[PDB]
Amino acid sequence: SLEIEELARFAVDEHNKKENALLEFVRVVKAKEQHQFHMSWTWTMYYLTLEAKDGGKKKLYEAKVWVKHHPAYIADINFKELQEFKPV
Amino acid sequence: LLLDPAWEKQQRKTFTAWCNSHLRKAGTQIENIEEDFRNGLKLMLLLEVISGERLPKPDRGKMRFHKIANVNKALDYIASKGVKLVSIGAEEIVDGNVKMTLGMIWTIILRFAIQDISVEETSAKEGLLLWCQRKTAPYRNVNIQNFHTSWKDGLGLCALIHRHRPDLIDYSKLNKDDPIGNINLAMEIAEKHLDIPKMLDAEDIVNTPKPDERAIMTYVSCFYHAFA
Repeated sequence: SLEIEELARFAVDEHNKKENALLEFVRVVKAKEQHQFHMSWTWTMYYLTLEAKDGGKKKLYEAKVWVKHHPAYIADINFKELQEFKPV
Repeated sequence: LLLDPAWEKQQRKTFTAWCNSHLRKAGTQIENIEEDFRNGLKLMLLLEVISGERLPKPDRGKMRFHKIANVNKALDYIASKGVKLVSIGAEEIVDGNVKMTLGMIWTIILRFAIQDISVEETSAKEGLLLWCQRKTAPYRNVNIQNFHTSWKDGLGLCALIHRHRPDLIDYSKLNKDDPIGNINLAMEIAEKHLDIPKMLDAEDIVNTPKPDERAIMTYVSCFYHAFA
């Protein structure tokens, strides 16, 4: 949906910030989800295969995005972290 | 781990993270606190960042005597700020004495993050504890008596956040049953919204009967400075 796409866009923007890069998000190719449920925390680890332009050249990347929810956290929807971003 | 090594692990994690919370401002970091101050370079830089004062020129020479000269510049500077250095020598820091290195970093945290705290005419560690007690007084599921067991269930940290920034946290959703989750919540909120890096390992805090109080005071002092 919007959400898997939003996470892939987050991944590209976080990579661009971390690596001083100008990758342009094209699309999500595929997504795998792993879910955990602790007492209050619930976690999804997203394994995102995405296409992004590197100086106009379309390339494939795998991004690992960790999305953590707690019902007491009210400033944002959740906490999101880019863990890994690599060409594939 | 238990006792002294368990507290050493906690001090290594928290003191490294505290040092990094300052060194990032100067465009650098340490990784291994047992190694990364031995040459004195990042120790002198840490002191410049936290003091806003200029120290003598660091020596980038590779020999033990260059490194002893750098660490002596750091210790001379700390002594100049009214700190009575007991059982700390430059040679032992350069030679990688872990316990003395941690003791030196604690002396720096105490002098520059805690000593000048003044709350209701109460100074330093006792002023910080009084502040924590005042801020958390109305939270009946919190009882701040110390800088160790009182913080283990994460509610004290979450209450400090709610007390100042109720836009960030719905305290009503919390209870004592998930101490690891509660510490992680406080740390995630503080890192994202309060510019306080994560400095505790929640599992280590919860699983140690008495956590290290120097590490807890270090982290709690960051909340004091954020909210002061």
